Amino acid sequence: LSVPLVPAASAAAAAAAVAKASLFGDPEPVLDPESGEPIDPDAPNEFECEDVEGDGD
Amino acid sequence: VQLEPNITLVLKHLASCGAVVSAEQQAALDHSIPIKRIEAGLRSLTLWGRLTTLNGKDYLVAEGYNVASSKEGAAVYETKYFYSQDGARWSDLQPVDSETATRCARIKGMLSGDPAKNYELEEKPLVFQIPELAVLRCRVDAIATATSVIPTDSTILNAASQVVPNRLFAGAAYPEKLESYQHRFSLPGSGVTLSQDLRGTWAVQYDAFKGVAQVRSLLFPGYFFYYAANELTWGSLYVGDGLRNNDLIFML
Amino acid sequence: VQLEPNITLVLKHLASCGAVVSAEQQAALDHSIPIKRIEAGLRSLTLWGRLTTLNGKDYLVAEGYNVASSKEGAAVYETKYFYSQDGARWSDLQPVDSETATRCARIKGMLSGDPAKNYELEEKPLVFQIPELAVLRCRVDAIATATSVIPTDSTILNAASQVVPNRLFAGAAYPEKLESYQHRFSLPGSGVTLSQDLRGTWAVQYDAFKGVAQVRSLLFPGYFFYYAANELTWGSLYVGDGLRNNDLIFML
Amino acid sequence: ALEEDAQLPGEQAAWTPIYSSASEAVKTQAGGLRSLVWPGAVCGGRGSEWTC
Repeated sequence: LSVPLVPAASAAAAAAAVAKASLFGDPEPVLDPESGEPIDPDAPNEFECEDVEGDGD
Repeated sequence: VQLEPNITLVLKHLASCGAVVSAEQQAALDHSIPIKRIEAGLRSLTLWGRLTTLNGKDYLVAEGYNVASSKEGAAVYETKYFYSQDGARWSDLQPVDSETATRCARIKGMLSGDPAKNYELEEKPLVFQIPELAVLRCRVDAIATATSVIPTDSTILNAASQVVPNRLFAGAAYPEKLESYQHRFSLPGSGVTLSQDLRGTWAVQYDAFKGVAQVRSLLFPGYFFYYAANELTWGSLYVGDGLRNNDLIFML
Repeated sequence: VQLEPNITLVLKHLASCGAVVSAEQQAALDHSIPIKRIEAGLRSLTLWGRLTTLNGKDYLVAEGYNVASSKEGAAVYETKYFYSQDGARWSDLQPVDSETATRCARIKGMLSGDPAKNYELEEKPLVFQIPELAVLRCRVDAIATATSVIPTDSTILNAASQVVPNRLFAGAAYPEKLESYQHRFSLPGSGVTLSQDLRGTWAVQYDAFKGVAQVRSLLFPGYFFYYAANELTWGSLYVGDGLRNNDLIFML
Repeated sequence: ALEEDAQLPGEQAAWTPIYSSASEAVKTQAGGLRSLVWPGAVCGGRGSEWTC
């Protein structure tokens, strides 16, 4: 069998994987290419949730 | 190319499909499967599935065999089934006659969870009493003859005309198509795949980036099969009460 | 016969040896490894290990490669290393010069956990500043050239004189003996195994009933390797600060 | 308290932190300490549970 590393009909799955992996850790500070200064991060929303991890336990 | 499905990988890949087992039962299986496999003299023994019951003591069912042979155009596996309600001690799941097979096929609903219970049927008024383990064995037989999925050309015939793993198997060329998979009891090279099944009784979701295909049965909702193409592993599991979906024409 | 070690089976078999990862890091790895493997163009990429730090942000290290070739009597793997401190975003772990290799070899203690830190050394008084990632790369290189364990005859040479998986590998005949395992960089058929290593630097515990052998390095305490013989899988992991055990003669 | 232990060479504390998540914004995470003198000795608590 001889196939590529990853098919070309896989951009949707790759976008899904990138979105899922972006959940973990902190987001990296991105900068402005033309300017060279870091982009201001979004202020976080205030909310209340349960303990989803304990529920998983 | 794997030689036998691995319960750890199965439970890992099919957990998104809700096919899960308790933690205690997971540990208990990790100990109990080798013991029973050795003391029964079997070459292969795996977890087949888990049937839910009304009292909370679900039946774990394991399936084993020694060798598969080609007879009358079918790859026959002389399988033997065992059941358990804790994951530690396996008991036999004895075959059922053909006459009783019809009666247990007529019994519906979720099983009771009491291996000593027996249901009643009425005919022309002759009453039959069917043991619960009979109903269990027949539901397992129906689900098994319906699905039993493996990849295509993963097995091969040897000189003694026995079905053995094809250790030079390279993988399914198109993992998102039903042609890549087949029933276990189809002879190698026979060209019969899952695409010859009734159109609409199988669903396939393929994550082309990670290379993991999931094949779900819609005729028996609860049967899940997975195939990982970058590591060349695969395996299936049934989780549910064991009843067939007869309303399929109205649900598609 | 596996084609590549499976991180799930590795973490399952080597958990008794204390080689564990956080739960969040486990999920994050399950997502991040395929992404990096694809976007780097690599055929193989696995979790190599986890080095503990003083501030609690342990370094996860992953190792990948594309093809291994026989050069000058050694099976050379053109490996590439990546590091991470959360399991989600992998950065490069660049090689280090030979001159700096000695200096970083002189630096001891548990790493700081701050990739921007640099240690200081003094020589004839010329002071050098060695970045922490250099020390990390050097420790990984030392541990890798010391252990890199695979089973014996699990690889093979092909027509293009490249080292490829031996897909007809049947398993180690005597899994409890050090002759069954070898270094990765030893050519197939060269007869050099772990028994040619310094006697007393390896320990082997073999559970003959389940068929799982564990090979622990005593020279680099923290390197664990497992081999499951009924399913024919294997894999290794390093967990620890990365320092060699020099008092070994007094501890045996 | 573990804070008043024998420091290691270099004004280094003998117990080092371990966390459950890399982001300070997850709301229910564990905390703990790891021993430098005895590698392999860990204490840790999540919510109301804890163990050594």
